[PDB]
Amino acid sequence: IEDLLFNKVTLADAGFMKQYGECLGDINARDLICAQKFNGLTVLPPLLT
Amino acid sequence: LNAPATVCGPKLSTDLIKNQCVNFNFNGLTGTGVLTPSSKRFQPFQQFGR
Repeated sequence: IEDLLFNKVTLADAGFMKQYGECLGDINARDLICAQKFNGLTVLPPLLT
Repeated sequence: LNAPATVCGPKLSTDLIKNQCVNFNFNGLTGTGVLTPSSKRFQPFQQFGR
């Protein structure tokens, strides 16, 4: 039931690490997380996984 | 700083530098950053992109 619950909310982050070379390549895709990270806005991970 | 230009001032040029943070002066547009080859296609009347 927890699997069915976790497959029903689409999380925006899906991992809290975005490397510099990953945003530097694929620059034609206007990714929103790269654009947030290039202007000083970051999301921190929760303490409990 | 909005259009292609053909009347410039007396300033020497420099070779390109890729994949390194530099100061740049493109046609009087100054800044700091890293230059990378692009796959965008520009029309003949276009010079910059935002």
